[PDB]
This record gives sequence, C-alpha cells and structure tokens, in this order.
Amino acid sequence: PLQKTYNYNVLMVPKPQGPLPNTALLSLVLMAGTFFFAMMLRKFKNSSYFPGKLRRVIGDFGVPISILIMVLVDFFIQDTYTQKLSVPDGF
Amino acid sequence: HKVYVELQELVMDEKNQELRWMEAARWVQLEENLGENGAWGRPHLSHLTFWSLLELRRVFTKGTVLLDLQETSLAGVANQLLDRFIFEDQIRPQDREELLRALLLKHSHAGELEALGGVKPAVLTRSGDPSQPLLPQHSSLETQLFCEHSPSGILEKIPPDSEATLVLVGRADFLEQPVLGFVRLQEAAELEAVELPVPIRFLFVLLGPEAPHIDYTQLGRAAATLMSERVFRIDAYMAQSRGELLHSLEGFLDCSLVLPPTDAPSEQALLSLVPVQRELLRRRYQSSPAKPDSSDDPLQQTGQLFGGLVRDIRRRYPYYLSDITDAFSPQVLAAVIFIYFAALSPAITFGGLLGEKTRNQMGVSELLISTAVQGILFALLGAQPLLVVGFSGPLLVFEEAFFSFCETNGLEYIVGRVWIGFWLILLVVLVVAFEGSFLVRFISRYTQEIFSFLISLIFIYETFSKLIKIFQDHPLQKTYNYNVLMVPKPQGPLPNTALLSLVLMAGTFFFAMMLRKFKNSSYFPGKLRRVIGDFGVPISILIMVLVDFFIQDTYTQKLSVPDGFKVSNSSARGWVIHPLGLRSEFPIWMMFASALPALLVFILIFLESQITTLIVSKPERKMVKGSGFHLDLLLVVGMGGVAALFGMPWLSATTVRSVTHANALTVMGKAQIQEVKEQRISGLLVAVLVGLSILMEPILSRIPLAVLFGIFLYMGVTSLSGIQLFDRILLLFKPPKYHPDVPYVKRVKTWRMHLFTGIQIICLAVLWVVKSTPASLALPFVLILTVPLRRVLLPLIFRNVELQCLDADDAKAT
Amino acid sequence: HIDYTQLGRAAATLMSERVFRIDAYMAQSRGELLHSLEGFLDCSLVLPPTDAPSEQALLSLVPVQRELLRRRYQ
Repeated sequence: PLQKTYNYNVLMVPKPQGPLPNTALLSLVLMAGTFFFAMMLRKFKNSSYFPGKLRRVIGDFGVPISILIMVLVDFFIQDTYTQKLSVPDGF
Repeated sequence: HKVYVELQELVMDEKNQELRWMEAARWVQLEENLGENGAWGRPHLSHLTFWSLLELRRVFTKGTVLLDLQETSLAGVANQLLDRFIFEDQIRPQDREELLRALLLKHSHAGELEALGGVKPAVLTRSGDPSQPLLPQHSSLETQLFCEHSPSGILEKIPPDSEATLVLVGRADFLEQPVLGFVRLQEAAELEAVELPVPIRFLFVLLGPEAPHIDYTQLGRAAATLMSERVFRIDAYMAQSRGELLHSLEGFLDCSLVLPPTDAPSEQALLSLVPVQRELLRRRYQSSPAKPDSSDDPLQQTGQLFGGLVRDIRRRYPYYLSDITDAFSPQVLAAVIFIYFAALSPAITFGGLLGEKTRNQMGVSELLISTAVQGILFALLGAQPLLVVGFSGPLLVFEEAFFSFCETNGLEYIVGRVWIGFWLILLVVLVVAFEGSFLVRFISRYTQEIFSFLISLIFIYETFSKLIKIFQDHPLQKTYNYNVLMVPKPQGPLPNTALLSLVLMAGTFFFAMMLRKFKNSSYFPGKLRRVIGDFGVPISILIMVLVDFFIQDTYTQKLSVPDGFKVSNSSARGWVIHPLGLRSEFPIWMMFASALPALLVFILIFLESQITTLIVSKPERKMVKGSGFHLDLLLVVGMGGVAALFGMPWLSATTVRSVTHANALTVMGKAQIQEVKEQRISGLLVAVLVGLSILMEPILSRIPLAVLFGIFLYMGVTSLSGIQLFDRILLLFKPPKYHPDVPYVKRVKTWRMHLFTGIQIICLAVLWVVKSTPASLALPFVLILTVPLRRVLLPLIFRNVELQCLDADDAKAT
Repeated sequence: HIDYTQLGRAAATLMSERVFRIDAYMAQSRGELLHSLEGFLDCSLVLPPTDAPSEQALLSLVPVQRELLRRRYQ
C-alpha cells in the first residue's frame, strides 16, 4: 500500500515482507508503458510512414521490441524492487 | 407582389380508416413543410425533381384552362370544371359521381391532427374506398433533412392586401391519364378550405392514375414552384388564352439551370456558378417589365494622421452588443474554466521565479494584479478580444539582464523602469500616429510557421525539463529518511512523489485524448455528446483532483498563493515609486540613455503582438468580425508603460494561450471549422478570476501541481496541428508514394519539398542554438532577418511558381 | 429547342460518370442502357430561377447533394 513511513530492516530473500516504497507505482508505470508501446506499434504497422518492407518488418516485431525495451528499462534501475519470473531448478 | 401558395393531398388517418384533405406545405418566397409531429420546418429554397418537371410540362401541354369564371365557392367551380373535363373528353361521364365526392371533403389544418393521430398516403379506388398503393414508394428528400411562432411570422411577412393560390393533388386508379385544371376567378373570393383569412384567386387541380416515374407530392411541389415566380404570376394576371401560358412555360424552362450528379462534390468549384445564374436571372428579367431587387484591410497606409486607430475603432466597436450576447453558450464557460488555469499557472511560475531571482523586488502578487488589470482593460476596450495577454520568457530574460546591469553599475532598478515605460509610451504613440504597422505585411507565412513551431517546441522542452528536475529532486533509492520536516519544503528525497507525479500526468493527458476523441465519435445523443466533449478538460481536472484527494498519506506539491494584496519586499519598496528618486536621487545621463532598453522592449512587444495577431487571424479560421492592429498595440503598450510607472511589470500578448483560447471557442462541423465564437466576456471573466485567485486559498491548496502538467502537454500537442512546416516534416518520412493531394506536392517534385523543409529546419536549428547561446537577446532580430532571405536570396535558388505554390500566404487559394 | 453543342455537352457529362461507364462496359442490349440512364437521371437536382442571394442558395444544397449521392451508390 501507499503509506507515510516504511520499515527498511526487512529481509526479502523469500518474499517482500511489509510494504515497499516504489514497487506499486513502478509496476503501474511499466504496465501502462508496455501497453501504450504495443498499441502505438500496432497502429504504426498499418500506417504509411516508412518504406513498405522496413515498415512491415518493424510492425511485425512490435510485441518483442516493446517487451525487450521495457525489460531493459527495468534492468537499468538498480535499487528499486520489481517482482520477477522464477522457474524450478531442474526436471 | 408576393403571394401565398398552398397544397393539399388526399390522405388517411391513423385513428380510423377514411379519406380526407391535408395540407402538406406552404410558400411565401420559400418552402415550409411539416412532418408527422405537426411542426413546420424552417423555410428554405424549394428543389424540384426531374420527373416532376417532365410531367408538369407534359400535362400542361394538354391542360384545360378556364379564365375569369364567375363563381362564389368551391362546389360551383368543381361542378363547372368537371363539366369542362366532360366537355373536352378528358374523363368518362361515369366517373363524375366519385370525382365529385373526391373533391368535396373537409380541408382541415394541422391543429386537429394530434387528436387525429397522423396521416399516411392512400389511393382512391373506383368503389370509393381508400387503398394502399401497389407500386413501391420512396422517402421524400426534404422531410428528413429539413424537418430532422411560425404562423405569426407567416402572417407578418404576408402583406394584409394579398390573394392566395391552391393546388389539390390526388391519385385515382380508375383514370386513363393524369389531368390538370387551372382556373382563375373573376374576383377575389374567400373559401372555407383555407383557414387563413386571405382570399384566393387562382386554383389548380392535378389528378391522375398511378404510373412509374410520377410522384404526386413532387408534382404539387413543382406546381407551387411554378406559381411562386414573379413574371409567370404577372403573365397569369394578364393571361387571356392557353398559348400565352405555353409561352410563359417555355420562357420559364428556357431560363432554367439543371445540374447533374457528380463524383465528389465541393463548394470551391461551385462558387464559380454564381454569375451564370445571375445571367439567367438577367435573361429572365430580359423578358420582364419588372426588375429584381438586388442586381477593407486591417493594415493599410492612409493619407491622414492617426488613420489606423480610427479605422480599427469604426470597424470593431459597432460589434459590442454582439460581443456581449454571443457569450451565452456553455462552450464559453468551458473555455473560461480552461484558460483560467492556462493563464494562472505561468503567472505563478514567473512570479515565484522573478521573486527568488531579483531579491523579491517583484513577486507573485504584483504579477497577478497586472495580469488581471491588463486582461480586463484589453478585453473591455480592445479590437481583438481573442488574444490572451500574459508574461513571457524574453521579458523575464530582459528583467534578468537589467537587474544584473543595475547590480553591477550600482544604480537603482525599479526607478529606471519608470523612465523605460515613459519612453515606451512615447514610442508607441509616435508609431501609432504614423500608422507604422503596415510593415506587418512583409512578414510572410515563413516567419509565422517558424515562430509558432519554435514556441511550441520551447514549451514542450521546458515542460519536460521541469519534470526531469522534479525527478532529479526526489530520486529512486532503496532507503529514505523519515524524520524530515516538510513544513516549508520536503527536505531530502521522497519515496513516491516522482512516480505518482508521472502516473498522474500520463493519466490526465491520456484522459484528455479519450475525451477529445469521444467528442468526435457517434456514441451518445448529439446534444449530450457535444456537451460532454466540450467540457473534457475541466471534467478530467475534477476527476484527477478527487483522485488526489482520496489518497491520504502520499505527499504531492500543492498550489500556494500569497496571503494578501501586499508588496513582495516591503523593506525597500512602496505602492508608488517616485520618479526623481526612491532613496537616492536619479542621475541625468541615465535619464537620457534609458531610451536604449525601451527600444528593445518595444521591438519585443511589437514583434510578439503582431506575429500573434497574424497567426491567430489567418483567413482559414472563419473569423467574421474584423481585427485591429493599431488599437491593440496602442492599448497594450500604453497600459504596460503606465503599469511600469507604478513599479508593476509590462506584459505582452501570449501565443499558446491565445491560440488555445481561439481553438476552445470554435464550433466545428463534421473536420470542418463551422464557426468561431468571438466575444469579450471570456477575457473579462478569465482576468477577474486570475485577479481573485488570491481569495481562494482553501480550494486551491488541495490541487496538486502535477495536474497542470497534463494540461500543458495537451496544450503543446494541440497547438502543433495547424503548422505547415510540421506537415512537411511529417512528409519528410513518408515515401513519395504516400504524399497528400495538396497543390505544393503535385506541382513541384518531392526532392524539392525536402530541400525546402531542410532549409527551414536549418533555420530552426540556428535559431535554437542562438537561443541556447548566452547572446539570447539577439533572438528576435535574427528572426526578422528571415524576411529578407525570402525576398532576395530564395528567388536565386527556386522558381517563381515553386515559390508561390510552396510558400503560399493563403491555404485555400494558391 | 436543339443546340448540338449543348447536346454534346450533355452526352459528355453522361460519359464522365463512373457507374454509367461500368454499365457501358457490361452493356449487352439497349434495355439495360435505358434503365441505367433512367437511374442516372433519377438522382439529379434542378434549381429554378430564384431571387435569393446566390451564394446562400448554392450553399443550402450541399447536404441535399450529399444525401442524393449517398442514395445513388445503393
């Protein structure tokens, strides 16, 4: 939640205990940014702005480009926490 | 001279199966028709149809004509006309007993019909019973467009001494061919078929069986439009036989104009059809004894002293009652609410910045009072009341430079500004006296586009720089301190301020786009849809203010205004500044040299105001009332000088605020600029609101500063539409296969438009770099130097037709 | 009541239409051609001589023309 003060001697190895300062808003901004980028690339695919070959090539890769750009944006931020993907170790 | 024509048909009622006479339209110089409601549409020109004209001629060539018959009532004329139709063998004698009933029924008007319930077309049979037509029917053209009080206006337009004409149309399946009767009475007579007290002289009867390409409603409409013409009516006043009517028919048809359906209709190519229609009128009035009734620059050099001021006053000031009255729409209220914040925010920003910059010599309250007064006076006595006056950037730069210079040399600051204002007043009086505003003629579209585009770019850049500063002040870290005192200001970084601000801005901007697009959609009833679409920005502002009000624990910067109408620094300043000396006496040589900064301030103000008036008042944006140059310049500069006397700052016309105001007071057609509401109430209300803003502390203290960022982004996106250099930059990316159909694309090759756009972009880049250079005060001069570049150097590279098609001063005409 | 220049102008204005020339490509007998000419003449508007202001009279027709051209393409 959005509170006035947080505790900062919290152990986060298994999972975030207690509220965190900037997680909820970074999550909301990242989701909205990914959606907005997806919609603009979907609309650019059908536009008439570049040569047809390069335009269609860029428009067909809209979702992977937005995902890679967005994830890199999250990778550049160091101190802020964001929930990640986790898979089992082995078969 | 002007007559009334009525048309009645034989229809059936929804109450009970029957037959009766109902009128369908009325004609006094125009056509008026009613729908199922019983309400009459607004009068309009009557448009005929092809089969109507063909069959009117065909039946009129073989029509019985009875002239000056001695009767008193409809029954007798009916008997005589049916005897005439028997006489010329137009109908069989075994038909008369039904026909007599057909033309003897109650002729009732619209007021009973609501009790009746409504009517629909029905057909006579041989038996005597109504029946539905067998051949299919199509919807009439005039009732959906025109229909989807009035009789008092009808009787006022009708002169008290007049006579009327009637046409009675009906369909009967037991006939062979359509028949027509045309009777003119001996003397005027009042008849009980017309409830209006006017008498009748002429009368038509159009009967017939059902046939393809025949619509009896259109046939009656054709008969009425035949009756409405002046010369044909005059001929009927003097007609003595049938061949005379034939010659008048031929004369009417000869001066008729037929237009076919086309592929893509337009108004611009259609406006060239005015003179030939006039010539048809002339050719019609070629034959007649009677005759038809109907057969400025804002900047200009005049040979009189003070000519421009009188010209602008006489052109604009007669429009004061209309300027007062046109403000009663709700769009005016929405525009007021919008421009209030749009003008309040930069006022507060510049006031705080100047107060912290000049050691509180000038602050927020003085700026608020100045904007309020110079808005009120300019809206009350101005020639163009669509301009929005306010503080700018170059004025702040000049204040900075002057404060630095007076700090260095050791003289006072607020006293010299009084002499600067005096010199400003003298200079503006001298220029307005010699009407020196015609030089605005030399500023072409080039400079307007460059200036407006640059202004919008600087706006967006400053907004984004402010945001990046806000993010820099409260970074994203892993831990913060929480024994920080935030009473004067948040000390140290804060957890959730920067990201909540970014989310809120994006939400407001995003909401603005959805409401702007919903205004143009087709999702709700038109009235409520347009009402909701016109108030999009205030609705979004209220929504976001409530959203911030619900969140309790997170901190967001709020709006704060001074406590009262007090001076910024009451230690060294007063309400009135003595020109001779405030604390120490004023030198003589600076008194005499103070003209130099006054000249630069005058150049800035004049250039800004004239370029703003050029951009706002282009011919494409449907501005009906005239706009004045000398009057606005005189008012603005003189009031700025007198305010500089009081120690208060001078102001100038603002570009983005004025264009946003003009765009807010625009009612657009389905897009097409339908019209633009010009009035003086909006500016007065915004100025009064910005002035009284200091008394609304409890309400304003809960509005976060980040809400206005969404409005700033919306303003920056909206102001970028009309730019033509922006369109050519968009065309810099598309391949030459997708360029639009404007003339400057078709007449010249593509790689020439690209060269033009590149030259203009180079000009933009040099202007911006010079703006970044510490020699920023030389930005306006360089700008006007683009005018000689277009006048001398460009004709050395391009050709004259290329220069006319690309750099066109008007958009529609090239 | 015959001008050969105007008769040719009427023929040319006939020939300048899209759907009629499509019907001319698909024509195989005189009856369809007459029916298509009937359909073309069914969707025109004639303006009588009126003493109204000419620009206002000409601009009042525009949405009528829009509806007529929407009706023809059906």
